[PDB]
Amino acid sequence: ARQTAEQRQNLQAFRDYIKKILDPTYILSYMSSWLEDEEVQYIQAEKNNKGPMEAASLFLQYLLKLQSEGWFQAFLDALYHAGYCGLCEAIESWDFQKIEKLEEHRLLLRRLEPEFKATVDPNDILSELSECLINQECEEIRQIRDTKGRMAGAEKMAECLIRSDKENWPKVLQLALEKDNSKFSELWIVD
Amino acid sequence: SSARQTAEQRQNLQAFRDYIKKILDPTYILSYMSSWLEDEEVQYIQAEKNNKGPMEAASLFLQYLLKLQSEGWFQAFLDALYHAGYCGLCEAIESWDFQKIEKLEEHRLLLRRLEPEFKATVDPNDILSELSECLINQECEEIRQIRDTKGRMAGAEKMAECLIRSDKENWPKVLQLALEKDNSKFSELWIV
Amino acid sequence: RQTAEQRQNLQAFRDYIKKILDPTYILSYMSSWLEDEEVQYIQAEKNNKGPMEAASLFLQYLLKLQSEGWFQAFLDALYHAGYCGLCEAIESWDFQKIEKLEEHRLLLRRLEPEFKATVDPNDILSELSECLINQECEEIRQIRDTKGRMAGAEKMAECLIRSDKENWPKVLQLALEKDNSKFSELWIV
Amino acid sequence: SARQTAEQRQNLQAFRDYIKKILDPTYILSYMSSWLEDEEVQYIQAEKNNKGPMEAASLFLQYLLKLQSEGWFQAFLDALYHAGYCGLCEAIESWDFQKIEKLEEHRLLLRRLEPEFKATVDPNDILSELSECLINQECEEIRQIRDTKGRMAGAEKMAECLIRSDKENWPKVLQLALEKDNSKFSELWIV
Ligand SMILES: [Cl-]
Ligand SMILES: [Cl-]
Ligand SMILES: [Cl-]
Repeated sequence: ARQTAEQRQNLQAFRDYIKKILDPTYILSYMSSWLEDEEVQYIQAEKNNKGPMEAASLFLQYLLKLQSEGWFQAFLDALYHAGYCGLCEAIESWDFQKIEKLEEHRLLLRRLEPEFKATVDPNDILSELSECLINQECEEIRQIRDTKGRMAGAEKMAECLIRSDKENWPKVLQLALEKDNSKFSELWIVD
Repeated sequence: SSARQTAEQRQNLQAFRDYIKKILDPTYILSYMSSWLEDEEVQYIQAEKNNKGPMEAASLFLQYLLKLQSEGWFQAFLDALYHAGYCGLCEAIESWDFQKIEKLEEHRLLLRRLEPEFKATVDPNDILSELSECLINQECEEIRQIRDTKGRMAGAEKMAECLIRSDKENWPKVLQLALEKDNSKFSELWIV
Repeated sequence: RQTAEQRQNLQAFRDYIKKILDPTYILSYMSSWLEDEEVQYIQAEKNNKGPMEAASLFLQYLLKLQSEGWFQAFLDALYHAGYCGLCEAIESWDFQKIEKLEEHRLLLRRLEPEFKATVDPNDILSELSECLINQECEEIRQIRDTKGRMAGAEKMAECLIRSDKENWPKVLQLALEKDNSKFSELWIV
Repeated sequence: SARQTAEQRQNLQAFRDYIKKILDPTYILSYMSSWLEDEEVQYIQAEKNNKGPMEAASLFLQYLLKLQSEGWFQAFLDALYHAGYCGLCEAIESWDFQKIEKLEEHRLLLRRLEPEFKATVDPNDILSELSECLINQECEEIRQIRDTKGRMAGAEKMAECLIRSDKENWPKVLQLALEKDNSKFSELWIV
């Protein structure tokens, strides 16, 4: 049970990468047997009241105090089956290089988000990008597009890509933008 | 509501505290809370629901309820539960018999564990109408709002969480029947 | 004086009101009595939780007002929005006509699946318009025209269940019979 | 310089009530996401969804008044302008809200007439004539509501956006559009 101590120290070290990717509300269905119903609802309420990142921070607070045998592997499995293969792979090997290399394109898309909202319609490329987002994120993007309009939906799409753990989502996005012939492709340089 | 009757009413509430806090959202009996509780205590209970969730709000509501002394607080509580829709929970408290609510535990755990498969194969728009009498009236309304603002998986998860907290003795069977009408991949996983 | 008495009756009957009233339909009449934040909080509650939770929040605010004439503004707003039945009940504090509808609220709740399968709102919406708020009829038509018959049929069923019109069950029977629909055989009043 | 920061904070605090009646911060967050913490950005978005624009703007100002990085104020002005808040930008930049105060009379009149507006105006008829007075994303949300919930729902959303418009002449543009459509509401809206 020194492995656990080493596992706890590393999570705190990499909490800034984790909270930038993980929306814990998406992996609570795979971890419900490890958390109290009250803890599940507190994490869910924190997401609705403050956002994904603070919800992830609270989820880690609970995660770092668990003691049952195998709590860490349960987290890895929950991440994987929810769709966080990239984040799961990074945590399992404590190597965030593939996620660090994405920082440049996280900064670029966030800086260019106004042009993104002005020139991209999520209804045109969401299917091509469904391998870079959690299935529920794609569902929320379509509902927002259907209730609030194109610009509102495009912003949700941009925010979801920024938190994607797929090492090549910038290239996936470039290909989708070119297939639809979008003014934004001229602003998106991958290779 | 003498001294020997409050003690029995208090003893009964604590005896079933885990059954109550797993079913009751005190936000739904707010007209009872405001006429029997201090206004400040009501707002703390409301803050607890918004900030922590229904279960923590129910736990806090019970703390206040167990300290009341006013005449008729217990029977008023039962009356509130019934008119809110908590017929099963109200019927259980009056007769100290939670057998019908205990038989549901088997299906509460099953749906909780199978929640990923539920969200993946079920659309509340297909079964919400069939399941209305198993949920509180406000729960049906929030399920549709979530379904329309966040999508199918989000609405399905809220529905599953509301079924888990249902006190209707036969909601597992009603759910199975609705699932069969649509011929859904989840029916093979839901045995009653 | 009468404010204090009117305040006490609202709390007594709040649960009947929030079963009928969607405050989103009377906020255009009441914005001068509520802070802008309170108006928008009620609107967000409607979008996030539904009419009933929005009505509960509106009543909490309404029960703390003190300005002169807030109650009379509420009655008039109910009328101009279309809540004639609910307005008539509040003026006399007699909810017998709305209580008597509970039997048919439960029946239409039971039969909503059969309703969605056999009823087209485009056929009876006009006959039932005086049982619904005008804005509800518009949303039923938008749903019917964008999402299909069942979606509009479900929206209609949910709106009738919340109707304060004392004779909407009989109006529904007659309209369904006028069109000769398979659901009329299950709807007898 | 700290002097300019200090003076800019006092003036923002001085006008916080004019700002929070016009500014929906969700519309200028894409231009300022680089100046706020990810947590602060998402909390502002949750506040909009949970409480509305005014509470979101009030929360946004609390964060704005604690910034210290070089150029945060000019970034705020740039975000406002390019989002479409030219009038509010002109008012904040020059500390003159005369044009926005002069609108108070017509904000009150339209709000009072909101029932008559919803009953006689269809956004499909005047939205194009009025798009100059509204944020581009507001026009998209008006059409989505108009197309999913109907005319009265869209008409009320339209009035709410006009009420928060920072264009000094939106009352006159509305009158002209209502006359072009020959609308029952024109008899109630002059000047
Ligand atoms: Cl209430
Ligand atoms: Cl536009
Ligand atoms: Cl002009």
